[PDB]
Amino acid sequence: LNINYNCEICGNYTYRGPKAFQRHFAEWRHAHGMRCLGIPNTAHFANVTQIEDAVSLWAKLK
Amino acid sequence: SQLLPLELVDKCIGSRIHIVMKSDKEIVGTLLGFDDFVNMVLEDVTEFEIRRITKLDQILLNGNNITMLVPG
Amino acid sequence: QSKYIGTGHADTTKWEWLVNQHRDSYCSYMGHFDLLNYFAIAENESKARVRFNLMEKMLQPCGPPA
Amino acid sequence: ERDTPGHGSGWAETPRTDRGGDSIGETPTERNRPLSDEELDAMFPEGYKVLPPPAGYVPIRTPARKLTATPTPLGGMTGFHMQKSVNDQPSGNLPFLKPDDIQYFDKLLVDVDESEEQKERKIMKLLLKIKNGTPPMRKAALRQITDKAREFGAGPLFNQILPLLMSPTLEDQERHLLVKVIDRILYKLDDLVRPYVHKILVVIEPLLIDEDYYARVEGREIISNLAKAAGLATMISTMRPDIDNMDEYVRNTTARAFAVVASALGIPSLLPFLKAVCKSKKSWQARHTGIKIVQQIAILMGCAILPHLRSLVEIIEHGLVDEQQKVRTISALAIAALAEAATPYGIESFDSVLKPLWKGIRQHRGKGLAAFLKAIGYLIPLMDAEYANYYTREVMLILIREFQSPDEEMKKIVLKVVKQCCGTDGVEANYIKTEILPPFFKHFWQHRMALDRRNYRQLVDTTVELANKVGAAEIISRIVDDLKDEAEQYRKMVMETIEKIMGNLGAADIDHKLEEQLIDGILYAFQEQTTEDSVMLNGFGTVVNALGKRVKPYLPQICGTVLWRLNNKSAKVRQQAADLISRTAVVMKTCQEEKLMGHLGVVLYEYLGEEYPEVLGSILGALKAIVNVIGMHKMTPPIKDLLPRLTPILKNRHEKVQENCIDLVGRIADRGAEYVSAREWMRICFELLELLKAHKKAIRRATVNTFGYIAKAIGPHDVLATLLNNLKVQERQNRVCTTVAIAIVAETCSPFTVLPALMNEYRVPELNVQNGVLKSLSFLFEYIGEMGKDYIYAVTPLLEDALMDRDLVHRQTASAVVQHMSLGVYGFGCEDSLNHLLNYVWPNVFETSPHVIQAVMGALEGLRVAIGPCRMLQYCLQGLFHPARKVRDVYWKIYNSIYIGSQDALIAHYPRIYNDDKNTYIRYELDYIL
Amino acid sequence: RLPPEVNRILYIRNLPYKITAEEMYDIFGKYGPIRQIRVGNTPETRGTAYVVYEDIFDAKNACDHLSGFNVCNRYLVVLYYNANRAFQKMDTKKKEEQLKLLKEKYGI
Amino acid sequence: CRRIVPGQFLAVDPKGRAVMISAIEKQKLVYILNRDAAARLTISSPLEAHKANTLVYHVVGVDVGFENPMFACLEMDYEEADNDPTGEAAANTQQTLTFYELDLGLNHVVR
Amino acid sequence: DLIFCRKQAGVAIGRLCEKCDGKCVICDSYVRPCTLVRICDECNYGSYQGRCVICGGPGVSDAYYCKECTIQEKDRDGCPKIVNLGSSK
RNA sequence: CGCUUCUCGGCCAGUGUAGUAUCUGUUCUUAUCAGUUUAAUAUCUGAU
Repeated sequence: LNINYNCEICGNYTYRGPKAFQRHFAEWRHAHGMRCLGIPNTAHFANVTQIEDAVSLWAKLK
Repeated sequence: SQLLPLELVDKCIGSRIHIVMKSDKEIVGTLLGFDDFVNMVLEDVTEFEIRRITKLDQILLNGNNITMLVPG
Repeated sequence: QSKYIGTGHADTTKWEWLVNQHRDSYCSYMGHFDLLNYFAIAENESKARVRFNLMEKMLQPCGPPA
Repeated sequence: ERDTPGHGSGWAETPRTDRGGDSIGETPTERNRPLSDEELDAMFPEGYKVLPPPAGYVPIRTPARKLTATPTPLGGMTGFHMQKSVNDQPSGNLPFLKPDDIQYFDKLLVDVDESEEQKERKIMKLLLKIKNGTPPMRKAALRQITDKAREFGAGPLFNQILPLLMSPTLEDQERHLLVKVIDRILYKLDDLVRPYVHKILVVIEPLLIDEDYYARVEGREIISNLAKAAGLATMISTMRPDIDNMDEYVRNTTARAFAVVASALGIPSLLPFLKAVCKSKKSWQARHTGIKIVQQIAILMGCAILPHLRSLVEIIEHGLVDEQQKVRTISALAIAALAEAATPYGIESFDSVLKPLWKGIRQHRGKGLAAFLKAIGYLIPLMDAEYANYYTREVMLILIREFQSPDEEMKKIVLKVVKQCCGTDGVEANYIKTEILPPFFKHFWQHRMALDRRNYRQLVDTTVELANKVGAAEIISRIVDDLKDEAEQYRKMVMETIEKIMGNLGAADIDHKLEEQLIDGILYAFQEQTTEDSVMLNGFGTVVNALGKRVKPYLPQICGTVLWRLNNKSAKVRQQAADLISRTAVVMKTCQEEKLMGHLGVVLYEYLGEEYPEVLGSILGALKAIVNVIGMHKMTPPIKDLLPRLTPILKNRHEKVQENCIDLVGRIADRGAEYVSAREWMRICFELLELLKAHKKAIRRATVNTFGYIAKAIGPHDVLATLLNNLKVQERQNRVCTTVAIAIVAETCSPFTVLPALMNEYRVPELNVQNGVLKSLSFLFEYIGEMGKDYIYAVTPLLEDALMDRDLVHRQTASAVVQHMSLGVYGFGCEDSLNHLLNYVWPNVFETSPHVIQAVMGALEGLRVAIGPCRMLQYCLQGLFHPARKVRDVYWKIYNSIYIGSQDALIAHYPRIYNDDKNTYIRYELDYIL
Repeated sequence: RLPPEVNRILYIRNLPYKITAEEMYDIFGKYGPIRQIRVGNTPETRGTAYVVYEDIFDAKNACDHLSGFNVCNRYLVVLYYNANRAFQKMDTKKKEEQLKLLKEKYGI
Repeated sequence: CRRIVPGQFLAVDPKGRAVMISAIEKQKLVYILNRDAAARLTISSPLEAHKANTLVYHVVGVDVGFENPMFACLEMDYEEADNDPTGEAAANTQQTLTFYELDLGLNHVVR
Repeated sequence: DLIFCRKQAGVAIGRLCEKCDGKCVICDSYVRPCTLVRICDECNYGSYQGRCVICGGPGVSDAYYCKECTIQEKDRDGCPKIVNLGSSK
């Protein structure tokens, strides 16, 4: 923990730990960004960072 | 612990053996079998005076005149 | 399981589960000859116009997602 | 960094150009290559000072060489003098440190805490507990690392393995294990491994191209696991530069890599890449590779290549015409492999390939030539025997002229070809008989060949197929005379060949005189056997069982040898002759040579006192097969004599005995079984009981089935009462087989008898025997099926008790009982109870304990078919949406299992559901009322 | 006539933490010219050192006689150093200048 | 009656060579036929057309005398129709006629 | 490391070796053979002609399914030709 | 080998792969708020 990190899809947000990121992924706001973005929730998109790549991934989904 | 001689003959069965008469004669062939009197069955036996004959088949060798048995 | 449709998981939305069972209702109705004929009798159409209608309602039922 | 990487390559070869040219003009005029302090800060890790002792010190150093010759020749010698110590150096480990390994584990020569990363490295020496130590250490440590996957992260790990998976002195066992760690952590890390991927393959790829069969298959396994694990574009962007890498080795292997990654991610993903490569115009070396890739794809993906076949080929054609040779060579070679996965398919996809090929065939000298054959040959099966007809007729020539080469690559090829060319339906018999054979048997059948492995096989095959056509006596006639050629492997070869042939074609063709030459042969071989090998033995057996009553005049000579051999020659060869009887039993029978059956019966009977296991085994075997021909009541050692004579053997410890014995005892206690007074049996019982210590399955297998046979002979109560006592100390499921007795027994008289004994015996306070009785019911219902419609009631309350806790195991095993019952009863109408039980089952749903869970899944699946869904689904509604995760996890897993089967049924059983604003969840249909 | 694994480097251990480059350079100095040396100066690597010569066969003569050799009250672990491994802390870059240089003077 | 398992629609060639079979959704398989050595009917091994999330209205044998055979899968995708929160893709999708093509020599089946 | 291929179910009869010989494949069991095994020649081909559907030896017999797996209808899923972690072939 | 004596008897610490269960020892019920997280807690992450 207390190590510099950033999530791109969430407000270019900063995270201080790598364990923290998994928790952020199973999260209210993270899923709100996905689902409201048009990228549906749960477990295929877990490894997301940037908004762009998961868009082509979701085109691969549907 | 003692090694019995008949046991020594028993294990040389199916091997090559030299049989040395009390005379100047000798036979080498495969030891097929023996009895308590040490009569002896040889197979394809060379007969020597110390080469007389090449035997083909089975020889009963009378234990009577046998002096020495030699495995190999 | 996944490539077998109708699979759920614990993230399953209300909407999806129900649309599933709609569709399956349908491939049954196309299936079971009688049941079909039942519908036909009630609301007067062809057998066909029935099946056709159904195969329209397939993707829709309940209307758009949320 | 990638662009950087390749930059470093073009570097490397630019360098080799500079040097090689420097000795090109220097020759017109390695590891020892001198070094730079940047290069010197490149090797040793972090954390070391360079020194100076002195410019006078380092001056003597500078003086060293010049004074290494100089003071190499000068004065010295060394003199010892005759005349509170300390400092015990700390070395070794729980699994201990070999001397060499110090270099790795050195930091376990320090003893400290309070250093943080370095506490993770210094904690990752858990490895050493992987690499060396005790098996249990290896185990536990191994998991401890697995769950520590996510945590330490790859980087530290592979930093700390790859040295070891590179260890100049690493052990094979150590290799394989450290692979195990690489897989296992690679079940976890996914996105993670990216920066490491090449930094993995470099170790692994050598392993993939592996002499050991199990080595390879591991390798492939993990290269998939990586490649799929990482991303495609990862794999590619990684692995270009190894294509043009100077060393042919790294290319070669690099291919087989791409083969694997392609099996992972599918061809069509990867095609445009390949197809790019084979059109690379910089240099060929690539293309040599890219083509190779096509091949190893071929080999691996095999029968499944089929769909993109056309595309693949559409790559590879542009090779065949190339200016460089190899590229031709390898290319064609691939076409071959393709077709060999193509089999009789996709012919015209290869189509545009041929017309060069045929022409190419003409003009060649050399390895390439025969390669093109390797292809064409694998083609022909794919053509139309009119078109194939023509083209065939052209080849069989060049084939002819080419038998004779010294090349072995060749002889393999031309060989396999003939299999196909003259391996055809649309080719004419005589023609082979004339042109080919006499060469064939001439140049090929020679002692060069058979000593080698492959050639041995490939040969046998080929000759066989020439039989399948030109007939039998033709071949066999020519190779009979060689059973009496001395050297073994050769003989072995002719022998097996024949064996097959009279396998396929049948004996019926063979003449007479030739036949005398057979049996005279097949003895003469059989009489001299270096080892005992299945080959000559089987080969014989087939010989006889084919000849049938043509064989009969020959027995006395056989059984004569059979005995003579049988005796002496000291015991090693004995078991062989024994088997020989085993297989020829049937022939000694139907022809009705009974004096023979007197002979065998009784004289075998004597050996059963033989002390060597490996004889006595084969001995019994012979007895068994002797029984299967002559019935009981005609047995010349009439059973009364025999069966006890066996009885004491059962101690024998050694394997082959226990096998053939229990087998025998079984046959006889099944069939005759009256011959022997009861008392004897019950001795047999109390002797069987500990055959259940068998490490092996098959023993216990037939063991049980016997236990049944006698249980029939006597009657049940005792034999279960006796089984009730047995298997007390069986370890971890070893006793179960006893339970299996309780089962089979419980059939073989009306189980309807036995229960009360059993049920009552669940009273006993001793826990593990309790659960034992539960399984007893399990296998019990599995074996009874329909009949359960009765005793169900009996068990149900008991299932209630056991199913209620004492401990898991109760619930596990019991639940299994519910399963097999629930299937067996199906649809006779006893549901009600089963509903009742469903309750006491149900709560068990939740647990992590893998056996308990996959048990329960067993239960509810079966119960579904018994109760029907609708009831089930009425346990599974509430669960779906329950707020918590835990529950939803499961109730979903259940509802799936309900769902896949009987999806067709459900429709009825979704309840009504009220429609909201944006949607309609009410299915209006069903309420249409006429 | 040599095993391939051994290399111009030797790992060298069982050292005191007082001990002198003077001692070191001298002793090791026998077999041949020193490419150079390193000494672990760090919390862990205090106690060990690396040694590298202008030739391997130098070092061969070394691990030969110096095997288990004594200093003070201690027998020095004398080993042929492994390689590859963790170095890539550096990078291979810095061809360009040099290989242009051979490109230049000799013209070759 | 399933949603995904064939037997619903059934089609077969003029020349009888091969026969295609299909569920309503997702699965279309094909069995090839040739009379045996003695001209008694031997059945091939199956094949697969799989295409995800595709509704098959109706299928019909096609006519090509002695060719690689064709079939007509009347289809529609609903996948557009799900991922359209609005309800536009509800309309403005058209059912897609596709001819699949058996191919013997290659022995797979290609859109 | 060891799991099904589940490629499509062809007409090719299954093939089992000495070892595997009794076993109803998925229920692991000897009980009540009734019905018969089919796998894809993709799974079953060539060197796999009469190969074990488990261990990689020559098939001496033909796996029969249990009845248990029958009424639970599993025999009709993808071809049970077990693929190990390494390439099958 | 035969005879005699005595004693006894029979008949009318293996191994391998995967996985769970259960004791004991050691640390915490202890200041606020902000995020991650959970069915809710808990737990984890920052500063006074």
